[PDB]
Amino acid sequence: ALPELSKKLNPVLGYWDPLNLAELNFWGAGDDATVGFLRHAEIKHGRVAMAAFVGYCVQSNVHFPWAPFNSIPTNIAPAEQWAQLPEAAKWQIILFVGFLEVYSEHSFILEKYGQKHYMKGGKPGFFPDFDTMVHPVPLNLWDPLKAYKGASAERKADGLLKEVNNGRLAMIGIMGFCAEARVPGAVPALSNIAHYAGDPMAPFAANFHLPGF
Amino acid sequence: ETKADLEALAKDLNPAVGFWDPLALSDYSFWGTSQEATIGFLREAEIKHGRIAMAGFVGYIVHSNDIRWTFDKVAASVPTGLPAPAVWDAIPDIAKWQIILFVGVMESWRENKVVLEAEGQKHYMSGGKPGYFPSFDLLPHPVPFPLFDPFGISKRATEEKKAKGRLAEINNGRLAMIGLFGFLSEATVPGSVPFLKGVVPAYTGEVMAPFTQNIFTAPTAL
Amino acid sequence: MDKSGLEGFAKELNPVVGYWDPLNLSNGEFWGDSNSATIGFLRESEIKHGRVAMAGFVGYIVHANDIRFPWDKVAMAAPKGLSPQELWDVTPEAAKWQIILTIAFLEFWRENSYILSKEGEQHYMRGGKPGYFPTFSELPHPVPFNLFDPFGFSKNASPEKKAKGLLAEVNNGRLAMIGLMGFLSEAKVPGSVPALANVGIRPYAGEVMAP
Ligand SMILES: CC(=O)O[C@H]1CC(C)(C)C(=C=C/C(C)=C/C=C/C(C)=C/C=C/C=C(C)/C=C/C=C(\C)C(=O)C[C@@]23O[C@]2(C)C[C@@H](O)CC3(C)C)[C@](C)(O)C1
Ligand SMILES: CC(=O)O[C@H]1CC(C)(C)C(=C=C/C(C)=C/C=C/C(C)=C/C=C/C=C(C)/C=C/C=C(\C)C(=O)C[C@@]23O[C@]2(C)C[C@@H](O)CC3(C)C)[C@](C)(O)C1
Ligand SMILES: CC(=O)O[C@H]1CC(C)(C)C(=C=C/C(C)=C/C=C/C(C)=C/C=C/C=C(C)/C=C/C=C(\C)C(=O)C[C@@]23O[C@]2(C)C[C@@H](O)CC3(C)C)[C@](C)(O)C1
Ligand SMILES: CC(=O)O[C@H]1CC(C)(C)C(=C=C/C(C)=C/C=C/C(C)=C/C=C/C=C(C)/C=C/C=C(\C)C(=O)C[C@@]23O[C@]2(C)C[C@@H](O)CC3(C)C)[C@](C)(O)C1
Ligand SMILES: CC(=O)O[C@H]1CC(C)(C)C(=C=C/C(C)=C/C=C/C(C)=C/C=C/C=C(C)/C=C/C=C(\C)C(=O)C[C@@]23O[C@]2(C)C[C@@H](O)CC3(C)C)[C@](C)(O)C1
Ligand code: KC2
Ligand code: KC2
Ligand code: KC2
Repeated sequence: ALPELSKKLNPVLGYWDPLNLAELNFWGAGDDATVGFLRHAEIKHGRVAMAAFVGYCVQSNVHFPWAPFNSIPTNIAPAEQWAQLPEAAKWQIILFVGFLEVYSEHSFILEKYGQKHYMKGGKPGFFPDFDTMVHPVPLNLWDPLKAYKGASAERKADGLLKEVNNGRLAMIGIMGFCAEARVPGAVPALSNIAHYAGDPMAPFAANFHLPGF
Repeated sequence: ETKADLEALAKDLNPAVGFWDPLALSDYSFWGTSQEATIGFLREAEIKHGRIAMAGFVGYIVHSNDIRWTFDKVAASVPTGLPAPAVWDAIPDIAKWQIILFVGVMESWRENKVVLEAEGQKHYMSGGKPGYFPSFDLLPHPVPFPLFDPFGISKRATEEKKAKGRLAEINNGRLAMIGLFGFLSEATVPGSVPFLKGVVPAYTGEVMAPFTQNIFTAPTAL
Repeated sequence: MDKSGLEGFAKELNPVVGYWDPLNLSNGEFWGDSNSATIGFLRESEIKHGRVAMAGFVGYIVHANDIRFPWDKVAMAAPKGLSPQELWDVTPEAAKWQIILTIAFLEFWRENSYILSKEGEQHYMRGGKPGYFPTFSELPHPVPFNLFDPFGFSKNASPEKKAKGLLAEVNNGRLAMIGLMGFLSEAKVPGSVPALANVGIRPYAGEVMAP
């Protein structure tokens, strides 16, 4: 699937897996499971990177004028804003994304909607609607307003291709932002905004230090 | 009632708006009970809230303009000129607790299977009439009047007039739930209702706080 | 209206220009409706923008000339020599809300398919006449003077005259948006529109689209 998909994404280059990562048999789950996991990982990273790019650009200039967000400046690094955020807010955000992730991982639910797990014939990135949830669920994650629920089939794959490419571009973009943030001059022509000095992969560095470190 | 009955009711309340449930409470099965009973509970809730809100609108106008009873000591004890939300907070808590328990006795009377089936109706969730209130015929002790029409008026009303009146009840309730909350929101949040700026006296307390002293932590006794 | 009819209508609007659609918005499915629906929505949007822009051109002139009624207190009390935007911004907040809420009710009435179907029309996306504002027959209380043509000067007009009038509506509104936005631009960034520079478009120092 990866060869044909790569040619669809960029037919000139065709296929470039220089490290043969598809060939490597991840967790001994089979090459098909490697392909499924890798495609789902690329899509997950692309979605989160696209959102993180837009969110970084927004947070560098605007904050919500109600508390606790009104107290944060916008003239600092967005990573610094996250660092200042209260410990409870950090844990709650991470727990909410954990809910979305474990709901995506729940086999019974996406099986209800007619999908399998991403590494066994599951089309990568089919998030489920919150119908199996217990109490009222007014909206969903994908197509929350049900605007384009009746989309076109060929459009439903052209959009996947565009999503993959835009996700790749956003991966490199958000990481360029983080690079210039924690290392000034890391991305030339980007050294204009924010130079916080701390690890962005430390969700609770401001709160606590894990023992042993 | 069925969802078809709700659609008909909505199209009779407002032909243009029609059935306008965008959150699907009419479809969510409440407590696992059938749609015909969730519709009953939701419709009874709409009627009841509209009732209480219409009464609350008139009462808020009465309290803000200090039209008080002339021959009671509690009203005299409450200071004059207060905001209508504060005219509730300045009362002895024992009177609040008796207003609330009066509503409790009345809403225990209403939902009673025996009284309803003696008078002929059933519960609003059991296919009965939503927004009905049984009279005090099976009461332990005699009492002079019922709640709905303590006097005789509408004892000889046509079913057409009753249907028109129930439609007007639902519509006026929908409007009064918004008018009374406009009063409360302008009182506790100035410049929230744009048209009442400088009309509704301001207020600082919580209108969703019935008793001054917290009953769950430290009540007061008399 | 189908896209062939859209090309035809563009030709009637201007034989020379034709179907100038550089963004191809007509060939689309907004919110997943049909192409005919997208055409209906775009047509209603164009007609409504032209209508509001035509009224806004007249209103901007009328305000810039400080022409105010001889019976009102609010306008007569409001300061004179102001720009139209300053005049709107110093209008009372309640007055602004009544204006916007009546416009809201008119939009609701226009969109309401029950009323259009009672009058033998449909919603514009679902196949119908774009820009038709229904009468007020269905109102709870029987008002006089329906919105379009309250006194009834076009009741006996012919279909051909009406089609010509709709084409004129679209084109005149097309330049009306340009004119009103020229006034707003000249009150904002000076020298945006050269020609008005002599008349002295009353400068305004706020973002109009932020009530
Ligand atoms: C310095 C130098 O020399 O080089 C570089 C260095 C470096 C760091 C790489 C740089 C960078 C950063 C870059 C270029 C970053 C790019 C980021 C990128 C590419 C960000 C995409 C976001 C997309 C989103 C949020 C999509 C939402 C999409 C949504 C919400 C949808 O509605 C989905 C949708 O499918 C539906 C459901 C319906 C369909 O009808 C179609 C649509 C789409 C509507 C520099 C500085 O610029 C230059
Ligand atoms: C800002 C300021 O200063 O002032 C502002 C703020 C302030 C004071 C707050 C204001 C106010 C008043 C407001 C906003 C009041 C809000 C009141 C509100 C929102 C009251 C909910 C009651 C819910 C109940 C009883 C739930 C029962 C729940 C029960 C019994 C259930 O079983 C639930 C159920 O789900 C289960 C468990 C299973 C399902 O199968 C079935 C259902 C769904 C039934 C003002 C006027 O805006 C002014
Ligand atoms: C402003 C001012 O100062 O004005 C002045 C004006 C003026 C005229 C000078 C004055 C006066 C005189 C007035 C106003 C006199 C009023 C007299 C009045 C109103 C006298 C009622 C009697 C009722 C009785 C005995 C009840 C029996 C009750 C019995 C037998 C019952 O068991 C009743 C009951 O059986 C029912 C009905 C039905 C059952 O279900 C329930 C029960 C079993 C409980 C005042 C006071 O000075 C004030
Ligand atoms: C801000 C902006 O821009 O806008 C707005 C915002 C806001 C806040 C909404 C505004 C407001 C005010 C509003 C809309 C207020 C609405 C209030 C409302 C809707 C109040 C109904 C009471 C009904 C009662 C008490 C009925 C009793 C009826 C009873 C007890 C009956 O006897 C019924 C009856 O059937 C019987 C049993 C027998 C029959 O013979 C017939 C009759 C009728 C006798 C403003 C200020 O205007 C501006
Ligand atoms: C060739 C070229 O260059 O482009 C190509 C490509 C491109 C761009 C894709 C194309 C296009 C489309 C175009 C050009 C579209 C333009 C649309 C445009 C320009 C639309 C304006 C609407 C204005 C409204 C609704 C105003 C309301 C105004 C109102 C309600 C008011 O402000 C009222 C008021 O002011 C008064 C009257 C008096 C004051 O006291 C108070 C205020 C201020 C409140 C074309 C056609 O293919 C051509
Ligand atoms: C941060 C969130 C996020 C972003 C920024 C983002 C952007 C883009 C872009 C880029 C501009 C395009 C063009 C695009 C297109 C499509 N997205 Mg997508 N998307 C996000 C999230 C999700 C989720 C959760 C799902 C999803 C889906 C689809 C499908 C459906 C295909 C089908 O069902 O056939 C199509 C066509 C569903 C799916 O399964 O995709 C594999 C699904 O559940 N997306 N998506
Ligand atoms: C403070 C509360 C309150 C208010 C503000 C209020 C307002 C209005 C308005 C508004 C303009 C109209 C037009 C209206 C009309 C009718 N009301 Mg109503 N009403 C209140 C309370 C009660 C109670 C307790 C009952 C009741 C009823 C009826 C019936 C009988 C129908 C039937 O017998 O078929 C009709 C026609 C009885 C019932 O059974 O309603 C289903 C009943 O028990 N109402 N009611
Ligand atoms: C402020 C707003 C406004 C302006 C500035 C404006 C200007 C012009 C001009 C410019 C010189 C012309 C030439 C013109 C012509 C026609 N207008 Mg028009 N119009 C405005 C508003 C409305 C509304 C609300 C309606 C309407 C209509 C018609 C019909 C009827 C056709 C028919 O009955 O078949 C014709 C011929 C009605 C309709 O059906 O429009 C689809 C209708 O409801 N107009 N209109």
